[PDB]
Amino acid sequence: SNEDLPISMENPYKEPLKKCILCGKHVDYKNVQLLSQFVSPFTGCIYGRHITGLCGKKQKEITKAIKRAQIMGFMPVTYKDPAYLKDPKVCNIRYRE
Amino acid sequence: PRQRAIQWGEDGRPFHYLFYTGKQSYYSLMHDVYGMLLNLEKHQVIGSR
Amino acid sequence: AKHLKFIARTVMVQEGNVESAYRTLNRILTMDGLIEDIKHRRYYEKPCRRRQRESYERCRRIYNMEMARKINFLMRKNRADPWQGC
Amino acid sequence: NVESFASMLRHSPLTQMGPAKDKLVIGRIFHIVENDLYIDFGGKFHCVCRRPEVDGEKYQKGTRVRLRLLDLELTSRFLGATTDTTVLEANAVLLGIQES
Amino acid sequence: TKFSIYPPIPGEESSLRWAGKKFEEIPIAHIKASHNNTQIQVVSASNEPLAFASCGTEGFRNAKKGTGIAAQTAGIAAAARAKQKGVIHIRVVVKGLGPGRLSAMHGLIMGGLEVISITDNTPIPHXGCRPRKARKL
Amino acid sequence: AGSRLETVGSIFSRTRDLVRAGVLKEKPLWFDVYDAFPPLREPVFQRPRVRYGKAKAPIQDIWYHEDRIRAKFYSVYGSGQRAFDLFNPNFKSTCQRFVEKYTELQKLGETDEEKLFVETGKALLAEGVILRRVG
RNA sequence: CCCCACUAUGCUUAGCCCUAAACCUCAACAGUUAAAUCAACAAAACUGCUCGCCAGAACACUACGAGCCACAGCUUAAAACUCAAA
Ligand code: FES
Ligand SMILES: [K+]
Ligand SMILES: [Mg+2]
Ligand SMILES: [Mg+2]
Ligand SMILES: [Mg+2]
Ligand SMILES: [Mg+2]
Ligand SMILES: [Mg+2]
Ligand SMILES: [Mg+2]
Repeated sequence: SNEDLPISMENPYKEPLKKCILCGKHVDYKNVQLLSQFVSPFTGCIYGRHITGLCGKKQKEITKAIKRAQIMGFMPVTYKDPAYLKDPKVCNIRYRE
Repeated sequence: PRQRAIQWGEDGRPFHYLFYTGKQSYYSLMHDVYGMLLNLEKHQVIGSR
Repeated sequence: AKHLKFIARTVMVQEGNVESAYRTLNRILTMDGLIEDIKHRRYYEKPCRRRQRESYERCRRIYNMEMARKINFLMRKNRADPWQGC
Repeated sequence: NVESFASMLRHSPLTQMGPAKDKLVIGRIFHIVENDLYIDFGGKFHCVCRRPEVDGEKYQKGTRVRLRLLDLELTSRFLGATTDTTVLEANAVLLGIQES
Repeated sequence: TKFSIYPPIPGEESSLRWAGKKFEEIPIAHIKASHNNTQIQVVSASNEPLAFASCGTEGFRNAKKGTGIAAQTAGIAAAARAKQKGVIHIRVVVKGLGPGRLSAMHGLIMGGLEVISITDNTPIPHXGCRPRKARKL
Repeated sequence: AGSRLETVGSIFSRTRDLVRAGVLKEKPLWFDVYDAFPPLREPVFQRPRVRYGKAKAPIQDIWYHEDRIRAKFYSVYGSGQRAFDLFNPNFKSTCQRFVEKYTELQKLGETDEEKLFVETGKALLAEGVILRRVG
């Protein structure tokens, strides 16, 4: 018919979907350094996904990993272990003064 | 009292191109003032109230 | 009770400014939800009431976030009138 | 041998550009309101850019400028709406002036 | 060095000192700020009691105990008995959201003590005892 | 005598019918023109309805074979530092110049994709084109 | 209603009891988005198919009968008199 007519296909300019900082990585309850990055320094409260930026799947793995690590003797509950206070701050929460 | 004249002829065609606004005299003035402001751009108290 | 002390919920005072240290601590406990948690725990909230309030709080946040997004989007045109007189 | 519309569209610069996000385009200032510059860049809608602080007086009607496009049309659908709300303007960042 | 609101961690080598004493050696002022009373006890780092004052022990009774000025008076009284025992710097540990939560700390300062840190230890059960039923008012 | 039922038929049908019934003594000035040169669709009020379930609009996305080449070029080399001039109807961007060379080499019998893309970049470099890889 | 004290009770075990505004107040399954979009409100409007259910209000989550570990219980569930509304 006509060579210049549009052709059916999938979007070639489509961009990849977004990924959380932990997409594709195993979350172990023994990796307390990673888990501590998602709890409050002062109170030990687990951050919601709106602060951590994690997706539903990793938000759940982190939560379950934290709860497992806490009661098995790997992680404190009421505060962030001070050893991990100087790790990369990946959470959208501003506290001090 | 001053009476506004008929605004259309025998054929029924209004004289002014803004007749159907209902405010042809007011909107004709706004059109003349707005047009002057345009031409300026292309080119570029005590005793009065 | 079994944890180490003077780590959790602990703020150091700078230059004797105890008021600013207390405000920082109060801000910390507020942001983590501890103040509201303590207050709601003075009297027992019944499960039917807790679910109703949590549902109301979650829906109000969505509506407020969505109403903020609309106002931000529709404030781009707050600039001066470009066609004044027309 | 009359060119068809399908032919015009395939070989149009706007079609050849692809996505508009982060595309450098040349615009032309056609209307100015105080420090608001109205710039057409070949699309459906103009963009509105604030006069840069540096060399602000160099931006006048007819001045051709360089833009980094973000969206050809700013539209969003809000909760409880059957259609999209549009502000009838493009989103672009003014970089500077184009000179030869 | 820049100021850190995080307290020095015991076992690490910090440079902060108060009258030649480390953070772990500074006495502790325990303030219990209840809704109807305020109790203040100053203890040593070894858990030796040094001074005690409360609104009830300062001659306040009934609803007057549940006021800021009553807690402020209790703080001054505890500071006086503690200062006699050699206390200058104290770590403040306040549990409870009563009216004497902040005022009790003011009295400690007016009494001659320097507060180097503030710690909240208000008991928060993680799931615990069922509280009393809501009030109809 | 007339009809303001704008949702009942069209201005033509309502006018034609009232003219037949003798309600309108004279035909309007436009009636004879509409009759001779009617629109493609008779203007009848319709209520726009919302689609539900498995109903989808028939509009199709406009894509071209070269769009695959454009996506890769933007990924590999990014958007050219040269600025698009959408006012000139014959403007050619660095990507379009790449696409034209890529198409020419494909017509010479080459069929591999990864090989047909590397040879195209070399040709442009020989012609003096600046191709700074993004990464 | 407010304050304090305290018991049955809330818990565990083994048996019962079988009721909720047991409510998305939307029966299950399948299909449609074109027709008229549609009393109103809720939760956009409908088709096919099947089971359950309903036929003015009140009497009545009642009486009697029957069944039930239930015995001040539950399920099923009328009538007479009365009204022109509900
Ligand atoms: S986005 Fe992939 S696991 Fe989180
Ligand atoms: K319900
Ligand atoms: Mg239920
Ligand atoms: Mg069924
Ligand atoms: Mg009946
Ligand atoms: Mg019953
Ligand atoms: Mg019965
Ligand atoms: Mg019976």
